[PDB]
Amino acid sequence: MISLIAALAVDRVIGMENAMPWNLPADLAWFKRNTLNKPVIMGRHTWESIGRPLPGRKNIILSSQPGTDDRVTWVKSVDEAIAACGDVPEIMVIGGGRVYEQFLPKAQKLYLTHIDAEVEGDTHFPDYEPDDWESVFSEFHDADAQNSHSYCFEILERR
Ligand SMILES: NC(=O)c1ccc[n+]([C@@H]2O[C@H](COP(=O)([O-])OP(=O)(O)OC[C@H]3O[C@@H](n4cnc5c(N)ncnc54)[C@H](OP(=O)(O)O)[C@@H]3O)[C@@H](O)[C@H]2O)c1
Ligand SMILES: Nc1nc(=O)c2nc(CNc3ccc(C(=O)N[C@@H](CCC(=O)O)C(=O)O)cc3)cnc2[nH]1
Ligand SMILES: [Mn+2]
Ligand SMILES: [Mn+2]
Ligand SMILES: [Mn+2]
Repeated sequence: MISLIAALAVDRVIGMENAMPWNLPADLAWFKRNTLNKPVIMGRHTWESIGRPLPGRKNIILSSQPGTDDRVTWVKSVDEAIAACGDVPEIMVIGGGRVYEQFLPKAQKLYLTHIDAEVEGDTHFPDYEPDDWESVFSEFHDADAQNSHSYCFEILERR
């Protein structure tokens, strides 16, 4: 099973200048809980944005060019990325925009955080078709001393 996980600001913005400008510790904790002990697939730009391997997960990086770090696994196509995960119950695709576009048609589940923040961005989550997806979990949180925007954790499953 393939799943996508992402945090979206207003208008589906996910990034700006290869960075995520906000800081929501509660959402990073949610990301960790839902990805730990699973393979994560990311594109090269997102690898560079994170800047290090994510511990406790098999890190698989898509790039058309040879890898430059043997602490992670490098693959050259979507099918190779999936194969490199092996026989696991759930593969987590962690972006960015161009990678999410390619894996969305193959995904059964979306883990989306909707952040009530306006962000100038240059990267968006794909414009998926809402009729294809059932919301099976949603949990709203107001802003607090640690998290400066309100946010909604949602899980959607392909109908
Ligand atoms: N808010 C969130 O949830 C979230 C999550 C992830 C990322 N982001 C943000 O998203 C932005 C990065 O997204 P992006 O769209 O620019 O880049 P991306 O999807 O991370 O990376 C694209 C790169 O991945 C490689 N790639 C993708 N598909 C491939 C394929 N089928 N075969 C081979 N290589 C492939 C290519 O690398 P080569 O050029 O080396 O061939 C391509 O240039 C950053 O701002 C980051 O902060 C946000
Ligand atoms: N909901 C969601 N939020 C995100 O921030 C997110 N980020 C990415 C890509 N970028 C990043 C950037 C940093 C870390 C990171 O430092 N994660 C730690 C945090 C642990 C914690 O704070 O409790 C990790 O071990 O996962 C993960 C992904 C992809 N999907 C996402 N999905
Ligand atoms: Mn092929
Ligand atoms: Mn198999
Ligand atoms: Mn806000």
